[PDB]
Amino acid sequence: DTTPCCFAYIARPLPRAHIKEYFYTSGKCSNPAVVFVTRKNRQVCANPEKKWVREYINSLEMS
Amino acid sequence: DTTPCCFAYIARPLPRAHIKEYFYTSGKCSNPAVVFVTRKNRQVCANPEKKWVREYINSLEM
Amino acid sequence: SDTTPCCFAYIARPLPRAHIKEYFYTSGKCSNPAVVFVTRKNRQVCANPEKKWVREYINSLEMS
Amino acid sequence: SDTTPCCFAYIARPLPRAHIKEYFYTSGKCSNPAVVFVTRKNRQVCANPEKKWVREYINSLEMS
Amino acid sequence: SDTTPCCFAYIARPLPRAHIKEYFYTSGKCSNPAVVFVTRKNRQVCANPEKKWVREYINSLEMS
Amino acid sequence: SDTTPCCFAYIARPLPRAHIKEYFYTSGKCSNPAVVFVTRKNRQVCANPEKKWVREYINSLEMS
Amino acid sequence: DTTPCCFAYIARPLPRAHIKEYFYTSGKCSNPAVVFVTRKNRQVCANPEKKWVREYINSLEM
Amino acid sequence: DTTPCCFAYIARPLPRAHIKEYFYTSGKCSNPAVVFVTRKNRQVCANPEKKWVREYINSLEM
Amino acid sequence: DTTPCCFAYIARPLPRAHIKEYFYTSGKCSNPAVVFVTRKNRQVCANPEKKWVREYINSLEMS
Amino acid sequence: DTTPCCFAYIARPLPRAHIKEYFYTSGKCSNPAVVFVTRKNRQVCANPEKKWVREYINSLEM
Amino acid sequence: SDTTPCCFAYIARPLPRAHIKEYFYTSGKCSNPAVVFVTRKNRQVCANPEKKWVREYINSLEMS
Amino acid sequence: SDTTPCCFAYIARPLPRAHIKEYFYTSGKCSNPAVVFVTRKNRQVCANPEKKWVREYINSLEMS
Amino acid sequence: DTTPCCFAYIARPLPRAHIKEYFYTSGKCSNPAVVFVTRKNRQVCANPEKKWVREYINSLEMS
Amino acid sequence: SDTTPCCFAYIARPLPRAHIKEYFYTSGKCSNPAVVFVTRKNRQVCANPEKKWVREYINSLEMS
Amino acid sequence: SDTTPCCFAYIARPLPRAHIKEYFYTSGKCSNPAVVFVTRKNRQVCANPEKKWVREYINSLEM
Amino acid sequence: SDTTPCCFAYIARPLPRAHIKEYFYTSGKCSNPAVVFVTRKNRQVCANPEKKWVREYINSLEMS
Amino acid sequence: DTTPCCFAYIARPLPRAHIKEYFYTSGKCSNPAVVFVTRKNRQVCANPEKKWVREYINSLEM
Amino acid sequence: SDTTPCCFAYIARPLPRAHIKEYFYTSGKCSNPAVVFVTRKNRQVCANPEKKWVREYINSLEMS
Amino acid sequence: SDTTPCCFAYIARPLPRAHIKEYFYTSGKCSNPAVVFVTRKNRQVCANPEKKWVREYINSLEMS
Amino acid sequence: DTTPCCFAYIARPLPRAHIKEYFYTSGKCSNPAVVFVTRKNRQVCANPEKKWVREYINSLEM
Repeated sequence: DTTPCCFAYIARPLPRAHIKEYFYTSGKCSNPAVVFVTRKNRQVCANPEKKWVREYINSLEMS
Repeated sequence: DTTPCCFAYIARPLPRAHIKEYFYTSGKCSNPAVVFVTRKNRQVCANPEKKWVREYINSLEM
Repeated sequence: SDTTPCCFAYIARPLPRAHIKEYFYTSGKCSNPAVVFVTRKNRQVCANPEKKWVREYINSLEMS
Repeated sequence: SDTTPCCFAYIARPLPRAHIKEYFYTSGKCSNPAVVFVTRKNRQVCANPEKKWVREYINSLEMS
Repeated sequence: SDTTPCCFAYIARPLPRAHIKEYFYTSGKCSNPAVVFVTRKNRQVCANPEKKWVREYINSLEMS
Repeated sequence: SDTTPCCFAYIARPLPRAHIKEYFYTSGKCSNPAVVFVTRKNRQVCANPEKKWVREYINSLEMS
Repeated sequence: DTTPCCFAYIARPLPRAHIKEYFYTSGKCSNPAVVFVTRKNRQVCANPEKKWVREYINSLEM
Repeated sequence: DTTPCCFAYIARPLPRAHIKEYFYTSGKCSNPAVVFVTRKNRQVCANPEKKWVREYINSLEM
Repeated sequence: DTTPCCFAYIARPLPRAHIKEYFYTSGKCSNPAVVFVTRKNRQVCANPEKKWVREYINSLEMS
Repeated sequence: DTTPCCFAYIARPLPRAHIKEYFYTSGKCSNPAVVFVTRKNRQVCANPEKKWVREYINSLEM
Repeated sequence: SDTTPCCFAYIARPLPRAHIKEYFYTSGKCSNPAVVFVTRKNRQVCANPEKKWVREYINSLEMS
Repeated sequence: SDTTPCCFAYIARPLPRAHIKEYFYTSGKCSNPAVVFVTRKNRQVCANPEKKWVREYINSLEMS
Repeated sequence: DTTPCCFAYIARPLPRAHIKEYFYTSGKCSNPAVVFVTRKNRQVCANPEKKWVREYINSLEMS
Repeated sequence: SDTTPCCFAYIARPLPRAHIKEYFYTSGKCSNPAVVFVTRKNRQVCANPEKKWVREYINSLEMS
Repeated sequence: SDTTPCCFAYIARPLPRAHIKEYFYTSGKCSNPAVVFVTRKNRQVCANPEKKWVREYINSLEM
Repeated sequence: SDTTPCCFAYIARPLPRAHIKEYFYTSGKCSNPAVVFVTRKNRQVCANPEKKWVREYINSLEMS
Repeated sequence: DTTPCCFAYIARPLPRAHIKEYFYTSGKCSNPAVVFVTRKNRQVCANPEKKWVREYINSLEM
Repeated sequence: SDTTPCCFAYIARPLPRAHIKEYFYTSGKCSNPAVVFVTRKNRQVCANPEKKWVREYINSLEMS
Repeated sequence: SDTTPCCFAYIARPLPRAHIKEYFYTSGKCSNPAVVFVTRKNRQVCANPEKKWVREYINSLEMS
Repeated sequence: DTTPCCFAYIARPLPRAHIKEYFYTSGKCSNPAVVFVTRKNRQVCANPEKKWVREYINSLEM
């Protein structure tokens, strides 16, 4: 199939009450990034090295 | 095949009974914005930083 | 087209409903915010969002 | 062409339908709202929207 | 040219059709509603809408 | 120039066509409808519409 | 050549300082009228029955 | 033929250096008016009752 | 036919080498204006009260 | 019907072999601009203050 | 969705044409340009644009 | 349709000419000016104006 | 030379203060008529059979 | 000048051409149709339409 | 050498006598013999000698 | 003036032209065609057109 | 002085009640003729060879 | 009076000009062509046209 | 879930068609190209594209 | 059945506080790799030859 990637990152932090899923971009991707999924399946990318992203990652996985 | 964005924002808040879905503008464009799509598949963009836009964003998922 | 159409003039009498097929909004960078109706034979008509019949047509067209 | 045509004079007798090719509305910035018909040979004739024959022609022409 | 032509005199004998090139209506601001024919050599002639030959000429020129 | 020229007299002999430059009709308010031809040196000559030679000149001048 | 006639009468009285000459319509005309001609040799029609027209007629010949 | 008239009057007086000739509207039309013609044969309507129109007429005729 | 009018005035002066003819708006119009027509029959509106408009009027008709 | 306008100006000059016609935006417009139309009726906006637009204006009418 | 799909793996055997429904390109900003086919039941399979069989599909799908 | 499309990625390999149907430019408000080609079945592709390949296709297509 | 005639008659009688001279049409004419000339050399046709024309003729010829 | 001049007597010897300046016809109300020439010193001379030299003079004077 | 007046057209209505001042005959070399009357203000009128109305005026004027 | 002047006698000696101010022709109904000259003191004199000196006087007087 | 003569003879006989006197043309004349004078002293010429002239001559002299 | 004066005798001594008031010619039907002078007291005296004094008087009297 | 599944073992006996609901291809980065069927009970099973029965199932599933 | 493996390796080390279990790729695949599993069973691939992977492998098992 298709190996999706993302080359553009959103600027302001996304609301947490809407995030439904969390995963990583593939290793074959040019830029490593984080992909959030909304309650109604909207995907948006973000930069892993930034501070807000890691806190969202830990809060999603600690449940 | 093309990454749409918006560089002009609507002024008066759009009615809620018409909003069907919403998504975000691309990061590579100059201005980040929110795009709503109505029941008749007409797209209109708006500014995320204002209150009614965030209220519409929050209202759809619950 | 590098042109962003706009409208600076509002119609006076309400347009008949049996002809309206579509509707959309003017750009935000426009001088005057307005609503644009499109009839069954692709005729363009301008209207004022603040007026009552405009809200009635907007609500009636979207309830398909 | 940045010219806004308008109407200050209305026709008296209703024009036959076999000649009407298209119709549209005057601009909103116009002094008098009116309807403009265009014939098969692109001759324009003006008419008053408030009259019954004008709305009847609008409804009959816009459908099919 | 800000001049409003009108018609105050009607022809008596039916006009030959092979000469008519265009046709139009008088303005609404006119005293008497009338129809104006123009020949190939730009001669303007007035005509009576109520008569049969005028309506027949109008319909035959606008359909064929 | 608020005068309406007219014609009350008809010529007898047909005028040569190589001299005719233009032609038009008398006004409707006139007592006798007539045709007026104009020569190369802007001399006016009157003629009777009901006779055949007048229609012959009318038809011959209009096809150029 | 052509026998001019007149079927329309002017409404406002014409200024006297402009009138240069005058003549009458032909007898075969539908409506009898008076024809004045100004300094720029343009002819204008007038009604014989009114007083100002006959006074102008009398003033031009004297 | 066609009998021209005038049903709309201009507001600002037209410059004088352009007027070449002038004549009058027909009597049978609803509003009597004055018609000026410029050097490039453009026709413009005017009000006979106004002062500047009569002044232009007098300047052209004398 | 149709009785044209004009409700919008141009800002920058139009080049003179292209103007072919000129006329005035009708008296029945809401705002009196001047209309120029170019060599390719394009019509443009202008404000009579400005100096360049009347100067163009004088330059085209007095030649 | 609709009064088009322009809020964005093109950067690189358009090829002339494609230019078909040109006109101006309405006066009530937010930004005065020049509008070119190509051989297949593609609309392009342009900046009045630069010379290349004036060159196209001069070239199309001559 | 703010995700830009691309292709990092190419299929080897040419796909049958009777199943292909649409075709398009990967985005330019990804590292490797590729061709994307979509089957009638919306299964997407990637292919190499520089290959010979791909060009035949490229020309054949949109033309008639 | 209050959406302003743009393009931020350019294709690498030259496109076949027999498939291009129309062409236009990105808006001036765009971050990067680009040219947009459309295929026979409405597939959109981006390209860089400063290179020769874009002018070759643009000039050859407009010669119609 | 040219032999003038008169084929159309005026209806209302002309004031006498303007008439300076008068003569008759020739006998070979189609319609016999009277021709009045004003002080400013305006030519007018008249009807011999009516009373006002003969009265003016006699009043001018006896003055 | 409400007088209609006529001519009932025709000249015998042909008039010299070097003097003719203008020409016209008698009115239709005239008893006998004739041709009237006008010289440089505004002297009018009558002529017979049925004769050949008279017919030649009109054409020779009217063209160029 | 001088001018020889003649008459080739005869008037229809008899002229009133109160205006006639003098009368004479046309020359013998004339095409048509006629009588010429002259009014109080020197208007000349032609007449037919063989007709009845002329003879009474001729006889009455000389007496 | 219901009198038709004529001429039946022709002069013998050639007349000096320096006195003639105008000229015209005898009427057509006359027995003998002749030419009539008028002197500065308005005396009329007859002459024969068939001789050369009469045409010479006519041409020299009428061309300047 | 001047010697009057006659070159044209009248056709119809002149009425007798008006003739008052008569005399002859000079002998040096081209054609000898008779000249009658009316009661209002206007002269009219006549042909001597005709009978009515001889009748008037004899009737006046007897 | 239809009397034709003539001249059969010419004067011997030249006539003084200070008495001549008017001048004309004898008729063409006359046996001898002559010149006729008229005095201030309306007396006519005959003279020979062939002599110089007569023509000099002619020219001086007609333009003075 | 950035894991790329593969299969290195192919079934021997042809699988019943009435159970297959979907199908896809192995990734290009896979060591062995294969076809993957997915049953109604969400069991994934691989098969060899080179055999005929697999292509028959692919063709029958994508149309009907 | 299907034997999953890995053909792409992550670049930055993943935080350990989320990893709960781990396993190995099959030997028959082209690239041997280690697969980590998060607290909510999200799998991310990594390179066995690298130090951080072995550090997590040894630390979780003790």
